[PDB]
Amino acid sequence: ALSLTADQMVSALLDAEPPILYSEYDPTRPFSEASMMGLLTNLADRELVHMINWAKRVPGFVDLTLHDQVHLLECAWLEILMIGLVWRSMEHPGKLLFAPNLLLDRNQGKCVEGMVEIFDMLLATSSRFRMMNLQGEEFVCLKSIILLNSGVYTKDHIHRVLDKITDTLIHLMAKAGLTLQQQHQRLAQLLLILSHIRHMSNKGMEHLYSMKCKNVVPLSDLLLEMLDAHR
Amino acid sequence: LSLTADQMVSALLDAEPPILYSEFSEASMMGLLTNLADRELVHMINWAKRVPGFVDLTLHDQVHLLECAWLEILMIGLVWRSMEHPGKLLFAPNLLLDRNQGKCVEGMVEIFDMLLATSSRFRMMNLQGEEFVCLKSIILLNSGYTDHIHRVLDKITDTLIHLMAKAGLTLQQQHQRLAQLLLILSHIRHMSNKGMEHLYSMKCKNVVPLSDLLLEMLDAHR
Amino acid sequence: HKXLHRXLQDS
Amino acid sequence: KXLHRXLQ
Ligand SMILES: C[C@]12CC[C@@H]3c4ccc(O)cc4CC[C@H]3[C@@H]1CC[C@@H]2O
Ligand SMILES: C[C@]12CC[C@@H]3c4ccc(O)cc4CC[C@H]3[C@@H]1CC[C@@H]2O
Repeated sequence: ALSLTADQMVSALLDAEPPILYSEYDPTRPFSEASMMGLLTNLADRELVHMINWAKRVPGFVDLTLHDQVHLLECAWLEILMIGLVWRSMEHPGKLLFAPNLLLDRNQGKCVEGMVEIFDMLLATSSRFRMMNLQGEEFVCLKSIILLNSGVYTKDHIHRVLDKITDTLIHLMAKAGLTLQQQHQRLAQLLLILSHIRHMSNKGMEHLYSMKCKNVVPLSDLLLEMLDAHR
Repeated sequence: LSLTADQMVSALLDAEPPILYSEFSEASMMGLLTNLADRELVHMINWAKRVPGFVDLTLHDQVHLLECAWLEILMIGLVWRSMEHPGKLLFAPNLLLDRNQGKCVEGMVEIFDMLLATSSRFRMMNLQGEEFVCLKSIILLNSGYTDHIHRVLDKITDTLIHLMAKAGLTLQQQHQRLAQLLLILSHIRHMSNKGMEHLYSMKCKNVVPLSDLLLEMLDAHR
Repeated sequence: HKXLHRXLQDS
Repeated sequence: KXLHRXLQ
């Protein structure tokens, strides 16, 4: 765990990556607000099952008590879905690749009340990734950092792992040729995006709560409890 | 901009706003807290104009960043003030509220808990004044993806690293501590989002008089 | 216990 | 609007 080298950490996280799932998109019909929310939540639900298995493969996570594992995942699940979405969407300017069969533009986001605002933030973040030329190895480090960090102040072991992931990011950047100053500058640029992902998660959680509270879409028992955790 | 690391630090220390004072029901506590926030907001604008590079942005950008960041900025200030007072929040020198006084206001204790947890974290890290003013400037410049800004942000990262090198930290320790500090900004964003929802709910109840400035800063978030 | 608590054990 | 002028 804390014993892993930088390269071993990267390989572990790369091996742990979940598959890219398909949506139930039905191209025979136009979208409604209800059918679009149904597609996205149906997708989220199936991704959550893979997320749980992925989390258990992040170094140090299964050493935590079950209660702390639950808390971290409850806190981070939507940040984790969103950073994955933004990563998948990098090579598709102006579009969000929810799934290979569900590539949506901001105009399609208007189909759901209050959703285009959140699409616009996700698209902006994807553009930021693109212009930074975010690498796959950096992405998997960031996503694991979100898992371990977002709920961590609501433990010394967690921070040791987080420190190891920092070491790993720096390792990757040095290996890619960045100067010593470029390494700390890029480390900071990448970590500051985590503040933007938190923000998007909080706005998306409020959005999903509204959709629920308006009976727009029936949420799975899992989604109801994940949403409930945010009280 | 062409500033040295130490010049940047001096600039940020000199730009610091004053520590204000306060003058209990749900209504009175919210009255004091919002009254305080309103007065602090006036000083925040003056401080922002002195963050190196900020006034070089367009007016529109300046408004946007302040509207986005103001509650994060109030909160990191609060957490900093509270750092040497375990279990308490030093809103002002004459308004030092312990954890349980947050129960006077509905929905407030959970926010108190997050602020107290952040203050603990700062204390565990032995956060320094010079680090604190760098972080607060990063919040201003970062919080509102809504090139010159990125160069100022890089300059402040350089300044944090300079401070840590000057403190004797190894390169490995510098990078670890830099990451630890910036990960705290994700938590500060979360608290601001929650606090904004809370403030909105108090407005809607129309319990507490909110200043016009405060209503506009709140409105920017919808 | 939350559904997640159980799901985390399957594994 | 206040902010706009204050900053001026
Ligand atoms: C949570 C929402 C439904 C699920 C969406 C989803 C679903 C799957 C996925 O991989 C990413 C995202 C990000 C945005 C999410 C949406 C933001 C608002 C909406 O309610
Ligand atoms: C905005 C709130 C009132 C003003 C509070 C304040 C007021 C002054 C200050 O320096 C810091 C803070 C942080 C938390 C704020 C509160 C969180 C929710 C509450 O409505």
